[PDB]
Formats: sequence, C-alpha cells, structure tokens
Amino acid sequence: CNRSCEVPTRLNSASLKQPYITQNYFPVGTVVEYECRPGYRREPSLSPKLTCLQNLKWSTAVEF
Amino acid sequence: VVRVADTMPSGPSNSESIPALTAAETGHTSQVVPSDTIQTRHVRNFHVRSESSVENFLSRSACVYIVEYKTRDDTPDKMYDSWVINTRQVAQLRRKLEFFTYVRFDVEVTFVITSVQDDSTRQNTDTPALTHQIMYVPPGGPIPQAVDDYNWQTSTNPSVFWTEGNAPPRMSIPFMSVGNAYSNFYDGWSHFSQTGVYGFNTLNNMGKLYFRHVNDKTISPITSKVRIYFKPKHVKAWVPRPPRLCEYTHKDNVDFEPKGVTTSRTQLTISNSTHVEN
Amino acid sequence: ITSVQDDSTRQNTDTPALTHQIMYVPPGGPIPQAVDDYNWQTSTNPSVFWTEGNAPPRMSIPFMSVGNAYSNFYDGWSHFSQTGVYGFNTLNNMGKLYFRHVNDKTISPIT
Amino acid sequence: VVRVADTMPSGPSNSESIPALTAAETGHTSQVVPSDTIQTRHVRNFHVRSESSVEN
Amino acid sequence: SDRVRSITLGNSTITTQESANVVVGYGVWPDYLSDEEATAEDQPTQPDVATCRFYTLDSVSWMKESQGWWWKFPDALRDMGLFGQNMQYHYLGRSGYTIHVQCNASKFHQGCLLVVCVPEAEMGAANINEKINREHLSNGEVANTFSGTKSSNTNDVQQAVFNAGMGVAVGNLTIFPHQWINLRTNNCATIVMPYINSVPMDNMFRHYNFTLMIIPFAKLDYAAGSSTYIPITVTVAPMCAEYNGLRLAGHQ
Amino acid sequence: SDRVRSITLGNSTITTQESANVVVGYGVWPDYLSDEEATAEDQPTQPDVATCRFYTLDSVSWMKESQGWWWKFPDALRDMGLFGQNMQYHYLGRSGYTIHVQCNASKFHQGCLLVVCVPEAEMGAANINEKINREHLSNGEVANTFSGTKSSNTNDVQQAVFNAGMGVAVGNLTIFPHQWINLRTNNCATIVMPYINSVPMDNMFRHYNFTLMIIPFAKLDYAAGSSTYIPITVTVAPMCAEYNGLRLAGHQ
Amino acid sequence: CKKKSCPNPGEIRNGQIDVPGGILFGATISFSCNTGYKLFGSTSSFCLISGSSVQWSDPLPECREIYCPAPPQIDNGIIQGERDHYGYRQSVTYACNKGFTMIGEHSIYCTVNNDEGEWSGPPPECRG
Amino acid sequence: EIYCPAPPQIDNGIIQGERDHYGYRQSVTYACNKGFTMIGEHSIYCTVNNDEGEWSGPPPECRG
Amino acid sequence: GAQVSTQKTGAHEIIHYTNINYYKDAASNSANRQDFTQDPGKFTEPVKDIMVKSLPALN
Amino acid sequence: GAQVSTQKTGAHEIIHYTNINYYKDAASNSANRQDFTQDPGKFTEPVKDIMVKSLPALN
Amino acid sequence: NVNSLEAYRIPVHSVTETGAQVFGFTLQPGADTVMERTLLGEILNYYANWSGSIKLTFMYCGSAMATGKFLLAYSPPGAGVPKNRREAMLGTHIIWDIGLQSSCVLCVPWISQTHYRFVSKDIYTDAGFITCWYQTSIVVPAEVQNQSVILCFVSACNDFSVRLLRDSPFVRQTAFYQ
Amino acid sequence: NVNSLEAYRIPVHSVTETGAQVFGFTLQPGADTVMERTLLGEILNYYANWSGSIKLTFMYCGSAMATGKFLLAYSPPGAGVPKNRREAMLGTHIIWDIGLQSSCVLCVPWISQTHYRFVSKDIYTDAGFITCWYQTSIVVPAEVQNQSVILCFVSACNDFSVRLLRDSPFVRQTAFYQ
Ligand SMILES: CCCCCCCCCCCCC/C=C/[C@H](O)[C@H](N)CO
Ligand SMILES: CCCCCCCCCCCCC/C=C/[C@H](O)[C@H](N)CO
Repeated sequence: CNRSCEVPTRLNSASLKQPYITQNYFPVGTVVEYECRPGYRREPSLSPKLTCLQNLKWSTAVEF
Repeated sequence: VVRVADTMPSGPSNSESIPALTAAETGHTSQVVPSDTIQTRHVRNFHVRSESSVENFLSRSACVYIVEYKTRDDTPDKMYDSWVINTRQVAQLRRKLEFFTYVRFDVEVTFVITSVQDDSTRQNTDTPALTHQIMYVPPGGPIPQAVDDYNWQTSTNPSVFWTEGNAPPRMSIPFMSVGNAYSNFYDGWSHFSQTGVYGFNTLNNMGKLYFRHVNDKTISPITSKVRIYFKPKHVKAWVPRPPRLCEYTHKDNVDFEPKGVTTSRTQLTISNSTHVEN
Repeated sequence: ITSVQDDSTRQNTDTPALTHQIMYVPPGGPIPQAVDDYNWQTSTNPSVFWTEGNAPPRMSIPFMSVGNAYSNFYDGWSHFSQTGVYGFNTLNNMGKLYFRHVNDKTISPIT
Repeated sequence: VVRVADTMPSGPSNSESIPALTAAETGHTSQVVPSDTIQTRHVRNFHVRSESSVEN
Repeated sequence: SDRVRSITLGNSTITTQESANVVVGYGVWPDYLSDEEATAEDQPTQPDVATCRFYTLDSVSWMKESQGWWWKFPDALRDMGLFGQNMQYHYLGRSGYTIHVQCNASKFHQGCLLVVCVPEAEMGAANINEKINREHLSNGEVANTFSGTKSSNTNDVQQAVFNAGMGVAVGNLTIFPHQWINLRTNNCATIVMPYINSVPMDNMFRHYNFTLMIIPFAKLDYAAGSSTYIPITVTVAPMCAEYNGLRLAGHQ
Repeated sequence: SDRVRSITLGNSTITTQESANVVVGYGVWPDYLSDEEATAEDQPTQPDVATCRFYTLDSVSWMKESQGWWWKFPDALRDMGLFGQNMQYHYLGRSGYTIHVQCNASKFHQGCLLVVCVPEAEMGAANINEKINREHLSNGEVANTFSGTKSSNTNDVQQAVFNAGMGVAVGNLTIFPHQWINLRTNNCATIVMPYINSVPMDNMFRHYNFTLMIIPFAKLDYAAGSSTYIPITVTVAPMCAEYNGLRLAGHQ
Repeated sequence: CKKKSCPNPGEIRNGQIDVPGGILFGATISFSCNTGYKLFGSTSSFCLISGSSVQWSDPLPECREIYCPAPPQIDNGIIQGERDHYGYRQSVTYACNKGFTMIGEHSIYCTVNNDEGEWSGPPPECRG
Repeated sequence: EIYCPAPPQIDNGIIQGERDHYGYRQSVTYACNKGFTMIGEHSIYCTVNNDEGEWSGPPPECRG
Repeated sequence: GAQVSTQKTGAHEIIHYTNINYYKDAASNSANRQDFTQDPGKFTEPVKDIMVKSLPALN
Repeated sequence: GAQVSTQKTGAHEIIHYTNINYYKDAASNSANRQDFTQDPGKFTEPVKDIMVKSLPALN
Repeated sequence: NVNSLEAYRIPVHSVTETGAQVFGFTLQPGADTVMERTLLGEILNYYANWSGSIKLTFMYCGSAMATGKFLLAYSPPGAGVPKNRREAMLGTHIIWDIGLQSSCVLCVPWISQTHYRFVSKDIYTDAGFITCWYQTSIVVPAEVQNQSVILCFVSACNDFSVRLLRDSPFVRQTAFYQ
Repeated sequence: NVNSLEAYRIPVHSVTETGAQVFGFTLQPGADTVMERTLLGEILNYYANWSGSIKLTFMYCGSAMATGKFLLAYSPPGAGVPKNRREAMLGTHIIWDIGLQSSCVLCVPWISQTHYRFVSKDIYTDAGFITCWYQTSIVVPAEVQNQSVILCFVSACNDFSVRLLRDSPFVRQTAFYQ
C-alpha cells in the first residue's frame, strides 16, 4: 500500500501497450509507454513515455 | 523631494586636521563623512528617506482587541460585549507607539465582523442577514445593561449599523484628548498626596464601546467576533525613547521580567568556521 | 476565489457568506502556523479581505527588486567558492502568500 | 502614430549596383527593400506595428 | 582594401589580412562606469594597460566529427596575469571584452563555424534533477565539448549540439552578437561585448557573464593530401576594466 | 594644538594625539616620473589607491636589554597584497614611502628610540671574507636584531649596535632623515622618503632601496608594577608608485 | 531552544561539497566529482541525530580517476611517446613508417561517455 | 635546523602552552600562580650565538 | 488635472478620450499601450564601418 | 476646488494626480505621506559652543 | 555577561606579544547577535532593506597614564575572516593613537554591487567584518592598573536609508494583556 | 536529420544532368514544418495574422575554387508546384552566381488580395512556394571535395506586421512544475 498514481492520461490518438494497460499500482518513477491508436502513425520527434512524479501526477503528455 | 547627502571626492592628506579623533564624552555624535578618512569618488546619490518618516512608519491599520458575543445565550451577559478603549493589549502597536513619549494624531477605525454558527441540535436553519450595532460611549455617559435596554437608543452617542455581506465599517475620529498631546508614559500619581494608582492609567479616560446584534433572539446560537482596527494619521511625535527590550506583562503598568541585553556568543573574537572538512 | 461544498453526510446546511483573507509576507517576516494563530493580525503586512459574491480582489505592486531589473536567467552560484545552488534560484527572494477562511470552523467541509 | 515603411516604385536596371549579393558572414542582416530586385509600384502602406510591442 | 585590420591594445597587436568586418556589440562601445549610475562609494581601481591587453587561450583541434566548444569568460581569464590577480584581490569587477577567434585553412578546404557570445547562458544538467559540478561548466582556459547524441554523465551538462545546452533551437542562436568563420572568406571572429548585467558592478567568480560558443554547422571536409590538423585559437582582451572593494586573496 | 595629526592614504587612516612634527624627506615630496627624465618607452602602470595605502608590519617587543631592529623595505613589502603582486609581475618599479612607527607607554616610563631611514645601507659580514645569505639581510616582514657584543655566526651580518652594521659610528646616523621616539613626548616617527636612486626606475627584488633602523639609545627602564610588555609596531605606505615592463610571475 | 550544528564537512579531494541550506539539524549536503573523475560512495548526507549530538549520516566519498583503455596499435605505424595511463582530454599522436602514407586524422583523444573511458574515433591507417 | 634547548622551569609559575621544539625567534610566555607576583619580563625568546641555540635572558621569578 | 490624448482608430476613413490619475503612486496608473516607436539598428546592422548596401562590402 | 500634486516616482528615468476634499472636518482628510524634511541637529550635535569637526574640540 | 553590565565592557590589557586580536564581529546590523538589540538595530529590524555608511566610535575608559595603539579594521567580504594582523591591514583600516583625545571614529564606507542590502541573513548580500588588533601594547607606569576597558558605539551617517516595512521578529505575544 | 545538426545543411554536389532541383518548401511561416520553430516562426506563432515581405539568404559554405549558379525562385499560388526548371523560371526568380560575395538575398514580395494572411493553414490565404534549381552545375578542380553545403537564413523586411494575440500551439503542460 505505497503511494500510487492515477490511471495514465487517456489520449485520443494513443493507447497503452500490453503490460501496462491492465495493472494498477503505479509507484513513483515508473515509466509507461504508449502506442499509436489503430489508425495513426508515429511522430518521430516525440518520445511516448510518461514518468509519474513525486506529487503523484504524471508528466505532461500531449500528442504522440 | 529631499534626497540623501552625496559623497564628495577626496585625495591624500597630511595635515593637523583630525576628523577621526573626537571626544565622545561631550554628549556629541561625531559627524565624520566617509570622504574624510579614505579617498572616495564622486557618487551622486538618489536615495530618498521616504518610508522611514513618522507618518510612513505609523500609518498602518494595526489591531488592538478581539470582541466576542453571542445572539442566543441563557445568561444575559454574553449576549453583548464591551471594551474600555486603550491601545495597550496587543504588543505590536503598543511597542510602535512606545517609540515616542508624546504623540498627537487622528484615528481611522475599521471593524471586521465575522459570525460563526455554534453547535446545536437544530442546526439546519434559514437565517436572514445579521445586523450589528457598534455604540460608542463618551467618558461618563450611561452604560447599557442588556440587549433590550433603552440605553441603546443612540440619540447623542455615535453608533454604527452594519449589515452582513457589505464593506467593513470605517469612520474617522479627531484628536479626542484634554492635553496638548497624548501621553504614552506618565510618571506620577492620581492623588495629590502621591498615593493612589501609578502610571499611565490615570490618563486613559477614553470611554468604551458596546456591541450587540440588532436582530431579535434567534432559534439557534450564532457567535460573532469583531476586530477593531485603529490606524493613526496626521501624526506628530516628540522626545523619542529607547525601544522596549523585555516583554509586557499587563495593560496598566510597565512591569516586566528582567531579560538580558542580547543573544549570547561562544567567544569574544571571530574566526573562520570550524565545521566539517574541505 | 471559488468554493465547493465537499461530500459529507450532513450536507444540508444554511451557510452564511464565506470570507477569505490573503496575507502577504515580505522576505524574512514571521510565518503563521495555524488558522487561529496571532501572526495573522496584519499590523504591518498587507492583507486583503474578500466577501463571497463581489468583484474579485485587485491590487497593484511596484517594482519589488533589489537590482536594477529582474533576472530571468542567472549563470552563477550562491557561494563565493562557486558551490551551493546553481541558477536563478538565488535571486527569487520574494516572500510568500498565506490564505485562510476568516470564519470559524463550520459544521460541514467546504474547500 | 508610426506607420510601417512604404514601397517606392522602381524600373529596369543594368549597373554595378548589387543589392542582392551580400556577405552574411559579417554578422549582418541584409536590408534589401523589395523595390531593389523586382520592379515595384507605389504602395502607400497604412499598417501599424501596434500589437507587437512589448507592452502589448 | 577593407580586408585588412589591425587591433592595438596595451602591448599586444593582432593583424589579419583576410578579415571581413569587425562587429561591435549591441551598438554600444565599452566605457567606464559613470558616477551617476554607481553604487559603491570608495575609489575604483582603473589599473593600467596592465589588464587591457590580449590573452591567448588554449587551442582546440577541429576534426571532421567535432561538434562544438564553449568557454566562460570572467572565469576563463582567471590565471592570465594581472587580470587574474585583480580578480583574486577585489570583491567587485566590471569589464567589456574584445574576442578575436583565429582559424585558417587553404583554399581547397571547406567548412563553416558559428561564433556567438551568449549572455547568461544558463546550462542544463544531463540527468534532470541533479546538481552540476563547477568543473563541468567552466574548466578555466580549457574548452568543454558538446556532443552529437544526448549525454548522461553524472553531474554533467546536457551537451547536445541541436539544443546548445540551454534548451533552444541552435539555429536561433544568431540573435546574439555573432559572426561566421567561413573558411572560404573569413578569419575575423571579432566581437566587442559591452558589459551586460542588471547590477552596475558584479563579482567575477560568483557570476559568469557570458559564454563563447564555436559551433560548426557546415562541417570541416577536405580531400586527401591536405593538412588534416586545423587548430582554432581564441584570443580575448578585456576592455575598460575597473575594480573596487579590495580585500585579501580570494577563492582559487 | 599641533600635537594632533591625521594621515589619510587610500582606504586607511592613522590618527595620533601625541605627535610632535611630521618630517618630510630631503625637502622633496614624492611624485611620479616625468617624461623628460624617463628611460623606458611603454606606458607605465600607475595602478590605483590599491597600492598607495598603509600596511602593518609585525610587532617587536622592546625589553630592557634589547639592542636594535632593522628592515629592508622594497623587500619587506613583498607579500602585502597588490603591492607584492605588482612587484612580482613587473620588471621595473618606483615608489616613495610614508613610514609611521608606533610605540606607546605611560608617563612613568622612560626610554628613547632613534628612527632612521638609511639609503643604501650596505651591510657587513660577521666573519670577514665570507658571503652573506639573503635571509640574514632581509627576512620579509620580520625584523633582524642587532647585538651588543660582536657576532660570529656563519654567513651572517656583523651586528653590533656601536657600528650599526655598516661600519660607522652610530651617533653619526642623525645625518639621514630621522626622528626620535622619546616616550616622554612622542609617537610620531613619520618620515616621508622620496625615491632615491641613480637610475630613474629600478628592480624591486634585486635592489634594496633603504633600511629602517630602530635603535634605543636611552634604554627602556621602568619601576616595578608598570606594564612590562611594550610593543613597537611599524606601519608603512608606498606613495606615487608606478610599474613598467610586465612579464610572467617573478622570483619568490 | 535552538538547533545544533553538525561539524564542518571540509573538503573532498578532486570534488565539491554543496551546502545550500547551512549545516544545522535537518540539513542536506551533496557530493560531486570533477571532470575525468568518478564518484564512489554516497551522493548526499543528512545532519541527523547520533546519540547525544548531531552527526552526518554518510561518510565522505572518494573521487577515483577515470582512464581510457590502452590505445590501439595501427598496422605499419607507431605512437610518438606512448604514455602508460591516459586520462581525460589526453591524445595520442600516430606517426607512420617510411614508405607508407597516412590516411585520416593523425591523433585521437580520450572521451568519457556514460561514466566510461572511450577513445573519440577510429585510429588512422598507413597503406603505402 | 637549530634548536634552543628546553626552557627553564621557574619556581611557582608555569608556561602557557609549552611546545616540544623551540626554533629561532620563538618565545615562551611565563604565567604565574595564584598568590604570587611576577618580577621582570614575562617572556624570553630563542637566539643563535656562535651557531648555537641560547635563550635571550634569565627567566622571571614569582615571590608572593 | 486631466489630460486628453487620441484614441487608436482605423486608417483611410482623432477621436479624443480623457484620463485622470486618482492615486498617489506611479505603479497605480494604467498601462502605457500607446508607445509605437522602434529602433532595430542595434540588432540588425550591429557592426562597425557601416555598410552601404549598394557596394559589395568586401575587398 | 481641486489641488494637483506630484506622484512619488523612481529616479534617473513628475506625473501628476488630483485630490478633492469632500468632508467638512480636517480629521476626514487623507494622510499626509509626502513630507520628507528632517532636522537631526537637536539629537545629534545637542551642545553649546558648536564644534568644528576639524579641530580637536578640547584644550 | 549578557546578564550584567559586562556585555558592554571590552577587555584590554598589556600583552606579552604584540600583533594579537582584541575582538571582532560581523557587520550585520539586525541579523548579527552583537548589534542586534541596539538603537540602530531596533529601528532597523522594522525594515528589510538598508543602505549607507555606518560609524563606529571607540572610547578608551582607562587611566590617564596608559597609552597604546590599536588597529581598527574593516575587511570587505569575498575572502574569509582575516587571521593575522598582516592580513587585516590590507583592508580599510585606521591606526588609533590613545592620547588626550580619547575616542576615534571608524567610518565603514558603502562598498556594494547592489543599491541595498538585506537586514536579515542571506548569502547574496554579505557585508564584511570588523576586527581590532593590538598595534603595540598597553604600557603603564608602576602602581597603575593594567586591565582597562574599551567601549564601542555605533551610529549611521548622513546617507543612510531603509526601505521595506515589515514586523519585527522580536515582538511576541501569547494572550491579551489584561 | 532532425536529431543532429544536419537539419540545417542542404546538400549540393556536381550533377550529371543540369536543370534538376535542389530543395523546396511552402511559404507558411508558422504552419509549414520547415520554418516552424524559427525565430520568425516563434514570434509569429503567438499571432494569427501577418503581412509584409520576407527575406531569404543563402550562404554557400563550400570550397573557394568551387563555382556554379542556382535559380532561387518564388511562384505565387493559383497553379500547382512547378515541376520543371522552365516552369519555375516564370515566377519571381533570381539567378545567383557563386563568387567572392558568398551570399545572396531572395526577397519575397507581398502579392496578395487581402491585407493580411493567416499564420495557420486555411485555403483562402495560401501563400506560394519557394524552390531552388541547379542552373548549371558545381564545377571543382582535382583534389577538391565535390559535396558541399548551402545554408539558408530567413528574416523579415521593414514592412512586416502582425495582428491578433493568441496562445502558441507548442506550449504544453500536464502538471505544475515543482
Ligand atoms: C462609533 C465609532 C466610534 C469608535 C470609538 C473607538 C475609538 C475612540 C477612542 C479614541 C482613540 C484614541 C486612541 C488612543 C490614544 C492614545 O494614543 C493611547 N492612550 C496611547 O497613548
Ligand atoms: C496583499 C497582496 C500582495 C500579493 C503579493 C503577490 C505578488 C508579490 C510578489 C512580487 C511579484 C514579482 C513578479 C515576479 C518577478 C520576476 O519577474 C520573476 N522572478 C521572473 O523573473
């Protein structure tokens, strides 16, 4: 029962991969990774990763 | 606009003029300009002694007392509250006034009134907006004894009505003193035989304030708390005074616990720090 | 300033208008430690009172800096041995704000 | 009110005056008016650099 | 011809035969502090020509896959004689600078350099929430080197050329006083910086005034047989320097 | 009254309440070298008030059987801040000096000092045909001490008070600029030496300009109960100093 | 009452000590080694309580020196003055024998990437 | 290095911070006990005469 | 103690307004959004030996 | 019946304001925070036979 | 010595070796413990910025036969506290001769980079050090007391200025005074 | 090449057939991907209308023996993108000779029907195209590198103007920075 984050930010063009999409209990420092929603393509100038910070909120994630 | 004094340039000197050697035994503060001992340069200085003046130092709205009174109590003495007017029950404004010995000013007075619903069983009400009355009694007048007394009928006394939700009340009061200035410190007695009461308590004589709810007795208890904010203005002060070191003990004298001069040290010389390592 | 009634069992109240206090502390002053502290008595600190339902509070503040201008970027250290903290964090020194409800403890939680 | 700079008319040119060939190696932004390379017309321009100022 | 330029300061002289044009500052020439803007009260020390003269920094070798170099100039001139000593005995200081960067090649070489003076270049750390050591920012007269890929050394500057350490686009660094050393036509990276700070005099060790950067955009490239070793030498002279607040020997 | 004297140089100030009269030189006040008598060609460094200020040397204790002390002043001021540094980076130098020697007692004490500035005081060796070490002539800010009887330490100065090291009668040393510190009425051993040499500028390390000597003729003597520890402090300020011929760091 | 002082941390050889908030009770100091050096031990210490006084939580760390490995020998060509240990920013100059022609840069130098010593490029070659 | 020999102990009085080795120009300061009065100079120092270490004078005395 | 300036208006087809300062401090005043001057001669053309734009500016 | 004074402003780089008194009493007016004069000649130098600061001021 | 009059008496006596130290403190009127509760410090703790020069007066309250010299020195910050007499004579110092004029004035000038310094403690506006050193000794005749007392004063010049009203950190109240 | 310095280097070499193309992009400072994050584009993304002419400077960073000509051309919209060299020489073009003066200025004039164009993408205010074409070739002597690099600049003229304050589409924040 450590401190945990919320569900990661639902983007309208990106969904989570499949070790992360089911499991709860995101501790601090945990990185999660997104994949393109099926019909889309990657923007190579942006890295699709999100770190949960000390204040139990994810980093800013906009459009991957 | 009166700027501060400037620095004039200087050079080498070898003469019988000695600004450094003075005599501090003559009750005299030496007036050594910094251009008199070292070689200085021309500095045109633009600083203004504005926010150190007595008006800029004292004209802030300080706080002097808190007053509590209820609107439904079984005892009739907690349905209103009073306060004999002095400025000596909060230490900040008291110390700031006790920088000086005699002062002369007008007072701009503001009340900040807040009501809290007390605890009861029937706590779900629908209460209209509360109305307060703040009555001033000059020294010697008739005093109320209940909330429904007919002494509250303010025919000559200045009284201020306030409705909950608006701006706080504010009124100015002129120099209400019988002397040529106020007295922060009075070294004397009340009776001519040098008996009686000692100190500044003989010279207060300011009258008192009275507070009540204008509304009738409600069905649930509500306490209200009013904060008097004095704010001195048009200020003059005379014969200054060293600031008080020790802490206050009462409002009617200057009696104190003996405190030392300052915070201590460990040795009388200084050196570099002796902490951890390089 | 906006207030939201939080969730509780006794949620049906009759609450009067809330009053807020916004106190500014210059750098170095005394800081409050509770809502009923006597450090809130604002004798020298500028503080602003507001009643719910009116226009929002507004006040102007002059150039409160010790240099000839503000510094958005500072490439230096805090200590003269070129140690300590790096960057613009040495030059903030602005003091802090404090917020509380002027009213007493109500019978239902309001944020 | 400080308007933007206007466009002055021009014509054909065949000379040793070369506004286009500059040296951008001298830390210098070239100041080629649009009337220096093509033939332009007289345009009295009424635009104001108002809402680009630091205050605005 | 205006390709020739002579610069005389103190007892040192730099002559160039393939100069293009000397840049001077934001339009301002360096000058001593007037007594209407001054803050300190005692007599300043405008020393002599003993500090207003050219000092030669170390040379870096420009290879085919080099990325960039930087210096920190109130700290880089800390051991160059009487400028370094007057830095070490005074509390306040104030100076403009005349930077002259040399690099030469033949007419068969190609490559382009960018020489910028960046005021207040606050560097970013490699790993994010971690302190930066003083040796990784400024290494005296020795240049620190950018990289091409992102770096992850502990207590180090994030050193990628496409962000220039500060976190901006490197093609936007032409807003500061700059020139280009095109090996086709230049050797004159001369930039006369005035004193730029928000206080009229400042400490030399605690504050870094600006940062020289030499970033090659069009890389050095040559045919086989030409001289492969092309050095770059940076020469810097303080101008209108003065000092104030004398005390004992400072922090080395 | 003319018993009071204030001397202001740079950022230092000496006040005396029992002075007698300030001596100044051979009639000449110190001044910078004119360009009609100058030899070197490059621009001299007249630094600031950064060197023209009072520096305090170490104190010697004057006992009942003490004999004398001496110093060597272009060498004694070798570690006093920017004067020492400008000595260590320049080849030529030139300066006058204002020497202020302090000593105080009560009215129940007695004793008399002689304070002379002796130009070109070429010291003699203890054993005759033998070299002298540099540490026995000048010990920096630390005073060397005469003796009463003749001395025979190897590689040392012949240090007898009745010959003053040079080989003359010590009662004839009142031909140089001098005063007396009579504890009855003095504290003002002030002597403003001009620059005295046979070349217009000279080296600071290789040549010693003059020698301060404090020789007590009427010895310190007091009754039982008075303060037995009477220190003597020597304060010296260079005047009108300028430097020429900058090169790398010198000989320490 | 008032806070106690932990002792002065002093100096780390080839390293810093960063003291942002004094050395009173509840402080924090950090540790960092210079260029060409690697930190071994702790990166921060606290002024905690130890017994009847206040002490530091972690001992003083050490800055070892980072070395690039041995320089590669080229075929038909030697190194001018081969040193035994090569630290940061240090370079080897490749000469070339009689009858063989250099190709590429003469000298490579030592770099530190991911706290590991590494030469900057490939060594040159002599064909002849 | 030339050393003066061990400093003489005085009767009814101690040395403030007695060091082990005394080189050139170095002095010892004699204190004095409770109930005794100093006579003469407080401190003597080390001299070199004929390449030999030697103290400068006689040590003081406390009578009381 | 009022002062009258001009309102910002369109071109090609001088209306005045009024302003009175009420407070004792200069930080209390309204913002000065009517200063339209500029000088891009310190950012562009930041050189010595000022060029001509018709000459080649080299050799 | 208005009166125009100057606003307190910074140095090295005269803006006016207006004030009208509305009430019949002198205690009603705004506070006078613009009197900057001083005279520390009664606290410092509070003596007879005024000293010179260059003389020793004794004997 | 806080709980007596001996906090104001600085000891001075005859020393068996010259060049020693007499006292010293840190020039922070309102943060440093020495001049914290002084008149200048109590005016100055209701503020938050200060500027201008500060005077220091040293009255020698000893015998009329006693004589000696001192080294009243101010050293601007950037280096450490000086540890010898020959390191503290590099600063802004004055040599004070005890005579018939029994008091001297050490005027500490305004050496800064900013127009104001904070009355509290921060590292960006450190202000320097005040030290005093035996120049020769105290020399007395027989049957005159050796151990005497120097008294120190403090004041401000005619260019001293304060800026930001805040409350004093010394006023403390728990309940109303009744 | 975004993640290197090679985004700024435009390739140029000797071509075995003249009349080819070198590069090309769409003249939209603030919408087009090429000059999106430029200084003019980053000032210009806080706005929503723009007007005025735009300059383009081409520095040839090659050898001193190399020579050749290029065709710097602007084509107003209404037709398609030009596909030959002889279709792009109908626009507003300049022929640039590489010589001792190593940089040229292509000044793109203001050809519009409205007084302003949008900084974003809409079809009513399309703005044209910038293309560059080999005019002859790159000709080098022996033992000189063929493949060189052209650098492109951008700036605004003295009649450039912006109108509508909006927020930039590039600032992105998820939580507070602490
Ligand atoms: C209807 C509203 C009237 C409110 C009455 C409240 C204030 C009236 C009392 C006069 C105020 C005098 C202020 C104090 C005077 C002296 O300065 C103090 N005794 C301290 O010296
Ligand atoms: C009673 C109301 C008082 C409210 C106090 C809130 C604001 C007071 C702080 C001063 C505002 C300074 C604004 C920031 C200054 C610099 O620009 C920043 N450090 C960024 O450089």
